[PDB]
Amino acid sequence: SGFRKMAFPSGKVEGCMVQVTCGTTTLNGLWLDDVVYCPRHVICTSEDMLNPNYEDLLIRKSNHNFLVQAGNVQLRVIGHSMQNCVLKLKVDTANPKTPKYKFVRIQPGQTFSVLACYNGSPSGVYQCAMRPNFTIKGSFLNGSCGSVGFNIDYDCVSFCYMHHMELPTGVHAGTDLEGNFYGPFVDRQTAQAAGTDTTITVNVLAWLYAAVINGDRWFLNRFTTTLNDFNLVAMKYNYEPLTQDHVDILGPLSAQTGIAVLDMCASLKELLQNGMNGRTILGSALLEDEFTPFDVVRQCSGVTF
Amino acid sequence: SGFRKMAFPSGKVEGCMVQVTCGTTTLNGLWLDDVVYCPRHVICTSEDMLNPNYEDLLIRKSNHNFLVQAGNVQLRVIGHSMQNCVLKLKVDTANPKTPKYKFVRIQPGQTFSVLACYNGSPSGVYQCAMRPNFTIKGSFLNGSCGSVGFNIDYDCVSFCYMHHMELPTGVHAGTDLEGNFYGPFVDRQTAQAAGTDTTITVNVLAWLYAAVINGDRWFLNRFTTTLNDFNLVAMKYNYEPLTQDHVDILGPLSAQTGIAVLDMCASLKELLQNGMNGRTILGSALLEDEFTPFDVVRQCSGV
Ligand SMILES: O=C(c1ccccn1)c1ccc2ccccc2n1
Ligand SMILES: [Cl-]
Ligand code: NA
Ligand code: NA
Repeated sequence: SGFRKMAFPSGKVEGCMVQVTCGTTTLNGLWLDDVVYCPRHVICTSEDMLNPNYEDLLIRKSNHNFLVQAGNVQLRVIGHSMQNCVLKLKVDTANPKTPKYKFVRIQPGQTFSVLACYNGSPSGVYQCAMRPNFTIKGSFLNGSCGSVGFNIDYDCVSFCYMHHMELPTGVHAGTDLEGNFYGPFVDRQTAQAAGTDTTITVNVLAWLYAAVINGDRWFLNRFTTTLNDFNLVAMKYNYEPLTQDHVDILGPLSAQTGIAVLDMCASLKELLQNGMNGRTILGSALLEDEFTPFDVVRQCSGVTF
Repeated sequence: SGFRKMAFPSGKVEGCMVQVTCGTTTLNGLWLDDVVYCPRHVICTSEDMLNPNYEDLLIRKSNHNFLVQAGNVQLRVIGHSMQNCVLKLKVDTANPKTPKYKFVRIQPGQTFSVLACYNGSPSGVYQCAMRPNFTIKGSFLNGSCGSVGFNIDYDCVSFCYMHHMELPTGVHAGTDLEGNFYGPFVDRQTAQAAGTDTTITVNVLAWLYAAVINGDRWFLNRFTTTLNDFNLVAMKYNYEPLTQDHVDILGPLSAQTGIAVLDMCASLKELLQNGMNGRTILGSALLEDEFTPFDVVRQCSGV
């Protein structure tokens, strides 16, 4: 029993984190095969960052301007190039700890584990959802850039996130490992803001199913609803639309618990309109939306890596 | 900035997790140097659930009755002994991935990471706290016994928990790595129940300090309190007593934020009286008690 916000075991990724220094800036890099990946803004001074011309900044750099340390072992950089907002440093040694991995780009509402790193050293791991406004509600201090986000699927690590910056509201923004930002952001010191966020409806439903599996069922009711009726309510409450594919994805949990998605949607409708009335669900007084349906199945089944 | 329940990176512990089989029972072991540690109840049969005589059950076992598998490799068990409620299987290979480590017994309120494991392989990592009633609120399925809890400090893993059992309320009970249970529990299936659980007050206070550090001040007030008046009120909400040791521990965060410890105590008293009135603190609509003072300073300031 029990239900916790749970990250993937991070060992396969820890073996890949290195320290990258350029000039006065030190941040983290991801060492896979013979390439170290990191944010291209590593090459900027603070005044460069105001309006950077990255290709121009980069051509002046020599390989020896990139100091890469793996543990207390220096790595020799033998080439450098940029892909979108990610710098690729070719090194002379393949990482012997390179795991089976892919680069994947995730969709808003999907979750992943963040391995928060400083000076190349893994320091903490936690689970994040990609918000509908393409930010993540992370915990990152100065020096955390280049920390990465990932899932594990069988024995394959899927890297989906690299950390780049903090927005003025304290939420976080970055790229996939191919250097494409999640969200309408740019790697520049300039006024940027997250759009108004919304709640991940399919994830809330998944978490209600988690609650039921764990014995927490006071919110269940006799009613059901329609997708159209439910989505009208969800729109009212800044909840993402529930689509037919979401319903299909929850199918397993609907068959396992006896509560159909639209049956549970009627529970969620009533929670939105009437609140929780002093009660909690899995120890929370808020509706939790950072567990996907797969997260709930995986945790309530004990899948391993 | 930001504030999240964060776990230690699990790799140093993943490299120590093995599978231990005795008879039809399989659970997890911790392999450090040439010893595998696991719950002694791995030797129980279905007849031995209520009143096992572990000394009598163990003397009947041979080394080859213990099957220990590290990844794809079988380890040879060359000796075995019992320490309190933990079994120590000597093996013929030192684990080449053994980290710098120590065994530490923790006090209630302390936090640690759990690497939930099944069949010797890691499933996930999460953060939790030793409750005042010496249980933990874990996430554990059948087969998770022998999963461990730990902190990491620089490069050194401090093992503080190993999982033995789930109580009827769905909370979890276990031992330190010397095999001594946390709390009044025993590794028997006889009726056992945790004491009533209370909120870890010093940790709530630390978390309020974390909220101020991250820029939230809405819950502060102009009042202070004596320590005794604070405890008299807080106990009525099933909060643990706040001791002078706790006030001292909160000294650093008090200085950092400029809010005296008993001033923050008065803010907490008002929150208990008022609720949140639809607001949140660091993303929660409830007061959070599974961040220690040490945790808050680490998460907000780093090393
Ligand atoms: O919050 C932290 C944490 C991590 C694991 C378990 C509990 N808490 C944290 C945050 C930033 C850090 C930076 C450098 C070193 C350690 C750090 N730890
Ligand atoms: Cl302690
Ligand atoms: Na219903
Ligand atoms: Na293993």
